[PDB]
Amino acid sequence: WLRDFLWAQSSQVIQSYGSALSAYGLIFLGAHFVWAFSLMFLFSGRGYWQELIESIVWAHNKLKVAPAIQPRALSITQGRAVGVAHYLLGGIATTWSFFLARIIS
Amino acid sequence: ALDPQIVISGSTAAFLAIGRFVFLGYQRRFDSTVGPKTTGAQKNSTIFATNDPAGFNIIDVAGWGALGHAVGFAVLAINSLQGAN
Amino acid sequence: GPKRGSLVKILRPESYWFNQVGKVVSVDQSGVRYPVVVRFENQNYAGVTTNNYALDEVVAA
Amino acid sequence: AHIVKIYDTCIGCTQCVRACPLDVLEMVPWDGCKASQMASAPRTEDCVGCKRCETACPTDFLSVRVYLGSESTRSMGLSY
Amino acid sequence: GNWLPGSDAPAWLPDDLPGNYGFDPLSLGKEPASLKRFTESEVIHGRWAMLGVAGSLAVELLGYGNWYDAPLWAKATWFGIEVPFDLNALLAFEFVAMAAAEGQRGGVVYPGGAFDPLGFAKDSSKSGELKLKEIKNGRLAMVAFLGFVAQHAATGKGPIAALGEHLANPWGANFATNGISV
Amino acid sequence: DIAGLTPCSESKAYAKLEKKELKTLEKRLKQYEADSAPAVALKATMERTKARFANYAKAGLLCGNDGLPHLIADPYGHAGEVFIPTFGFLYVAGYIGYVGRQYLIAVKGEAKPTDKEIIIDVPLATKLAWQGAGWPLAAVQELQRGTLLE
Amino acid sequence: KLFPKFSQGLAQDPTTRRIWYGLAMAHDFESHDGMTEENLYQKIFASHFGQLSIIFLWTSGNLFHVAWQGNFEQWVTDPVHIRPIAHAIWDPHFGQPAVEAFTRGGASGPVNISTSGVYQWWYTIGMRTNQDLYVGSVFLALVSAIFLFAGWLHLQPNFQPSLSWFKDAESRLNHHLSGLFGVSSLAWTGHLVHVAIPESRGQHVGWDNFLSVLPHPQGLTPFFTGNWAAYAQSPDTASHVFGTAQGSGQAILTFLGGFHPQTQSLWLTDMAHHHLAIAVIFIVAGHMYRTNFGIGHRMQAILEAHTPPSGSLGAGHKGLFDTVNNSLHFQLGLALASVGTITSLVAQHMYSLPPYAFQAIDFTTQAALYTHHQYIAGFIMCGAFAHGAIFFIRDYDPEQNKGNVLARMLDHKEALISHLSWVSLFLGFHTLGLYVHNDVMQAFGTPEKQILIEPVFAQWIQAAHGKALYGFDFLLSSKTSAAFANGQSLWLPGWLDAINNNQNSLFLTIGPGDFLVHHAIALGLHTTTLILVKGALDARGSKLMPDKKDFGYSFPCDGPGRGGTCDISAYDAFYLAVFWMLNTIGWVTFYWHWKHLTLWQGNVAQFDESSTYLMGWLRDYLWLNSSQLINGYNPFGMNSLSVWAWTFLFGHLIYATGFMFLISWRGYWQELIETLVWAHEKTPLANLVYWKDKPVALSIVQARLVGLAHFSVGYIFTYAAFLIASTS
Ligand SMILES: CC1=C(/C=C/C(C)=C/C=C/C(C)=C\C=C/C=C(C)/C=C/C=C(C)/C=C/C2=C(C)CCCC2(C)C)C(C)(C)CCC1
Ligand SMILES: CC1=C(/C=C/C(C)=C/C=C/C(C)=C\C=C\C=C(C)\C=C\C=C(C)\C=C\C2=C(C)CCCC2(C)C)C(C)(C)CCC1
Ligand SMILES: CC1=C(/C=C/C(C)=C\C=C\C(C)=C/C=C\C=C(C)/C=C/C=C(C)/C=C/C2=C(C)CCCC2(C)C)C(C)(C)CCC1
Ligand SMILES: CC1=C(/C=C/C(C)=C\C=C\C(C)=C\C=C\C=C(C)\C=C/C=C(C)/C=C/C2=C(C)CCCC2(C)C)C(C)(C)CCC1
Ligand code: SF4
Ligand code: SF4
Ligand code: SF4
Repeated sequence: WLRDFLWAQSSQVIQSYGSALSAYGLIFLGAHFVWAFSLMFLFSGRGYWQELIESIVWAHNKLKVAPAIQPRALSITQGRAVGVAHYLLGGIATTWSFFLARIIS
Repeated sequence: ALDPQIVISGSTAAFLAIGRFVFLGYQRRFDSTVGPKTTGAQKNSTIFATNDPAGFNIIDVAGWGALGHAVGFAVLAINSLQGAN
Repeated sequence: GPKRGSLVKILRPESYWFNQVGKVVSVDQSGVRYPVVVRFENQNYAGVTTNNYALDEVVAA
Repeated sequence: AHIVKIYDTCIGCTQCVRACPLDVLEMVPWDGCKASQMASAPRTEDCVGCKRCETACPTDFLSVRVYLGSESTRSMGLSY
Repeated sequence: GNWLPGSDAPAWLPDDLPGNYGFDPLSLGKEPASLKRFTESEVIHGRWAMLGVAGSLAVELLGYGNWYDAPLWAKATWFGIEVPFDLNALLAFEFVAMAAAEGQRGGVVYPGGAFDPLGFAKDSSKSGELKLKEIKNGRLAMVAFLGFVAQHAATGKGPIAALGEHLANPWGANFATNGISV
Repeated sequence: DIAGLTPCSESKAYAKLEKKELKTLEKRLKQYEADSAPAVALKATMERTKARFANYAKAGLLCGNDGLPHLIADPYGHAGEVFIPTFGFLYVAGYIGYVGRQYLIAVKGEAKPTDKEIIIDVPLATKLAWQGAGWPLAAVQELQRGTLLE
Repeated sequence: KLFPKFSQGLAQDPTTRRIWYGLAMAHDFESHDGMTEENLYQKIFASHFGQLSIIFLWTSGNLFHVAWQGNFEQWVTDPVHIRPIAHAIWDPHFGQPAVEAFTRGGASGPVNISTSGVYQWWYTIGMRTNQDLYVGSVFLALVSAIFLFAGWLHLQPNFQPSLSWFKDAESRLNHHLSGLFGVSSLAWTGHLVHVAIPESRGQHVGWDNFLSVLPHPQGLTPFFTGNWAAYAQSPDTASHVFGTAQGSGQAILTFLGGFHPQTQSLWLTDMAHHHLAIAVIFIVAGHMYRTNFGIGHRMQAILEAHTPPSGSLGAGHKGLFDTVNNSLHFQLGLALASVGTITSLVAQHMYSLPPYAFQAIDFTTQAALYTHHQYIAGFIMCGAFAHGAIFFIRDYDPEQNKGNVLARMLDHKEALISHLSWVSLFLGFHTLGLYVHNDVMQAFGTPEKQILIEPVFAQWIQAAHGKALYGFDFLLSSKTSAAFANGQSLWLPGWLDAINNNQNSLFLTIGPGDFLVHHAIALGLHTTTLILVKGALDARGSKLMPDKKDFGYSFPCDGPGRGGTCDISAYDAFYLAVFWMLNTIGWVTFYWHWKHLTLWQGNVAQFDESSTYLMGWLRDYLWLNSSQLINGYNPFGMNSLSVWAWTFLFGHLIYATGFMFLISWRGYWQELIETLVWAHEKTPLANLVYWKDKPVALSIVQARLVGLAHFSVGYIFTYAAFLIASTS
């Protein structure tokens, strides 16, 4: 699978640049980005984020640019939802750019 | 080349006579302010015990000549090289 | 204690409103320790707009 | 077992007793507060450390604290 | 007379100091401990660089010497005459000489005794009037010596030769033909 | 020239990058008539693509051994590459930021400010929008005055 | 009463957790039962010995198998065209053609190729036969036994040192600076002069005859005379062949610069003079703190004196003597920080200035090493920043440090954290923005529209160093500069010759592809430091949790209430920080690998042109150089790259388990177990077996570690397989 399917077939997507199919290369990379991006949410917890936000809020208040709507880290549940959502979207979109550029070319 | 017997004896004497008669009112007075301790409270007072006017122990000798020889060997050593600017 | 509705700075370091402003609702005239009941515009993490403080943990400014 | 303490900032609103799933806390008379009552933790050997008590406290900062400590069969929620 | 008309002189410079025209914007002498130090070092920089200038003018002033081209010989050469050696010998007998005499400053401005034989410092009412003149000939020299180093790095030239180049072509040869500003 | 790299106006590789791209589009354009729709696009792109190369050669950027224009980011041959644009940003970003500052503060004193972060007072914002044109002159004067910091 | 012997609390745990923690709690002395400062220091000391004994045994093991199973002697005779043997393999699992496959070199069975550079190390130092390796193996084994001995020795009440002794910092500093640094480098220099240099000149000097052999013709006459220049009279010729008489000189101490042209490594004469020179500075400097003689400095007095006027640094460093001498974690933080920097220091200087003969000709070895020390440096750094906050929690005395640099540090910590945040967001946005911009232009067939910034600043530095490519003419480039004229007749001819040979690694050529990646690395640095610093400074208290210091360094959370408090502890901060370690040094090692791979391959234009966009990394780095790797086996047949490809997939599989433990958490698994524990107890026959230790789900903190561990191992192993298999 690693070689005869993944490696060999990804050929047309990886060189899709300069063509009609280049959007699939862009989406190929973008979907990896967004997939990996999900891992930040999935692997972490809002305790860190809320303290981060404490420091940033300091910085805002120092310059009289603090919002009335008190900036809060996502809930644990929302962290999970954002995580799974970006994980799926990334994964699926990558397979999507893969097949279509592959089979069209 | 300069001779190796005059400069080592000269530079050693040039830093021992400097230490003997100048740097003592500078050295002995942050020697008494400095008091080595660690979170509350043996110094060999036999090696420091000296029948001297101002009190010159065996360490002061091996410390003030160390300048003199770090001078002496630095002088002689670079006289060997032909470093032209 | 402070006069009712007066703007008061908090000086209890472990508070969510530390060095922040609040308004006095009523200072209980009794032998209670934290008589100065303060209410704020902005909530804390625990969904609470109000707390009790001692006379040395307020300063009317 | 876990350690549970009540500090003097307690108002005695009783939410922390009423919230507990394992009956660790109780209300006692006191002389400090407007409600004339304070919270207490005499049964910490049955304490699980699930921190509902803390989540229930209105005081700033919380006037109940649960310090997760040495763990025993009860504190680990075991039925087996 | 303070350094910038209008401006108020800070709290820390008493004008009973010699040459206080109220210049410490960066407020480096705010602390009096750190001030007493700088009042001292000012005067010394003042004193050296006054000789420093006087010296490296006199070199090329009457003879075909130059202060930039003086160390060339690393046989030394005073006033056209030969010399008593080399490098190591000067270093040693300059180290000890300086190290001893500067070592024995257990810091003073006007130590007198030895250093005023002819006896000017004396008569309180004029003693200050010299100390102004001291520090102002002090500063004017410290500026000039920087002026001697600045012009050297731009050109080759050399103080009295640069002065002579400027007198020939003043409009032409000045400080906008080098690079401090392009 | 600077870092030894050639100027795009002269360099061979850059002028051979012209050729390759153009001669990719002229291998396509064969497969269509001259009157047709896509032929007007594959001519117009070429015209634009050939114009583009010409307009960096006239701009005078430094092109390397690669054939691609590299940029210069310090001092004055190549000011306009970064040094001018740079100010462009700090202005428009400073514009956005200071408008946003003047909005949040202008709301702050009005019982419930949180409503104005959502149901935004548009005719407040659109007045602050224009006011935020002269922002560095205000931003400086506010740093002076000493109302800028808590 | 049961193991954990050192913890009543854990020992009374009825479950499998007791076990896990027991393993996890083992080295944390301060947390054990009935512990004192004395037992702490003493156990730490003994543990240090224990470590040393494992190190010496390990090193001896390597030498042992190179001597016993390797082709050390075939290498010395022909270093260019022999693959250095690490070890033999006896695998009963191998198939017929596997045994044929792995028989490389002159081996009589299956063997593995060393990629440690221990060959070139040894060989350059003087090691010539298997005999030498055996004798060294015995020696160091003896040192291992000696160290073990020593550990148990100062355990007895007669030999137990007092806490006062441990707190004598001045003495340890003096001795380490003068002896451990000074004397041992002097003695090495002794080894280089007496053994390495003669060995390079083709005169084999051993234990039996060194004393009888003159390293210099008029030896020890210059030394006492002060005619030191005689030691640099005639260096090795430019046509000298390493390990042979041909072209060899007689000089023992030089400042030549550049490389030994055939080997392409630094001159052992330069190395000798280097070690000797530093040795002197160390020896003189190691007489600086006061002990039992009256002469020397006070640390306390130096630190307390350094408080600037007008309180711009508050109370300065007052009180830091005590809070450092008391705090062990502080010392480990400073140590790990410095050690991590110097580990990367080593890595970055060794590649560009290789010191070993016929290294750098060994691609695989070089790549393996440079990846090695950068990852080691990363972990070490995270660890430094991990005993950072342990200080902040357990050790800090707020009263005793009042208004110092440290307390003032805590004071404005929101500024520090928020400005790190700025610096990381800036880089993250712009660098990614310029790459993805670069990709889109590449995609639409207009690479001329790329934003390629030339690294003018580094190109300037390289120019100041004397590379002439860029034509700035500064310092060591310009022939009319004092800097040039001073040392032109010293070492600059060897230097300038080496910097401008672009087939070597010394100050490689730099273009816009270099520009982007360094800012990617900067993103790496600043963000990881953001996590670590934030974790350190908020270890004590925050607005969400003001009493955090009461709990300590690792805790799961503080409940779901008032928003939710997952990953709140400084522990978890360091955990989060490891992922950036991994990612950042991942970027740095890639950067490294490729920019060399394209140099060795003979087409640097591949790198300069594809490194400007990320597909370029994907296609031209990853997709291209795994071709041979993934082929190690196919349905048709097999070749020698079996192990790497096996291990490649091994690493990936480890990497994805990690995701399992990181993403899915306890409540699911416990209830899973909850049904399983019913299932067992009403299964007949199996009924007759019951567990002693109640089966329970791994903790949160356990899950946290176990994920991280799998992730890191998978990371390292996967890369290692890739790096080696591709470079080889
Ligand atoms: C009594 C008297 C006298 C005399 C005296 C004397 C005679 C003295 C001497 C002294 C001396 C005579 C001393 C010496 C010396 C010292 C020292 C202290 C030394 C040191 C050294 C060193 C430190 C070294 C170093 C080194 C090394 C080792 C290695 C390499 C090189 C070098 C150099 C780095 C008189 C008459 C005058 C007067 C009266 C009294
Ligand atoms: C020129 C140039 C350069 C350089 C630069 C630099 C070097 C810089 C630095 C800088 C710095 C060193 C800075 C600092 C700063 C500081 C601070 C302190 C700040 C502040 C800020 C603020 C305060 C703001 C405010 C505001 C406004 C105004 C508006 C909007 C809103 C807000 C509120 C945000 C380069 C080469 C790159 C490129 C070319 C050009
Ligand atoms: C091994 C050997 C060798 C060689 C050697 C070398 C190369 C070196 C050595 C070295 C050494 C062995 C030593 C060095 C040095 C030492 C010292 C020891 C120094 C010191 C100094 C000091 C102690 C001073 C002090 C002071 C004082 C007291 C006062 C004031 C301040 C001061 C800081 C000046 C030879 C070949 C001959 C022979 C064989 C063996
Ligand atoms: C790293 C290495 C190793 C190891 C090493 C070691 C660990 C060593 C040690 C150690 C050693 C191998 C040492 C030696 C030493 C020697 C000596 C030390 C000698 C001496 C002699 C003499 C005769 C001298 C004398 C004297 C004099 C004359 C004067 C002054 C005093 C004295 C006593 C010094 C091996 C190869 C395995 C592997 C590879 C690498
Ligand atoms: S909740 Fe906090 S306040 Fe209400 S009772 Fe329990 S402790 Fe007293
Ligand atoms: S923790 Fe859960 S159980 Fe232990 S007391 Fe507070 S509430 Fe009752
Ligand atoms: S960690 Fe698991 S338990 Fe502790 S809070 Fe976050 S979620 Fe609730």
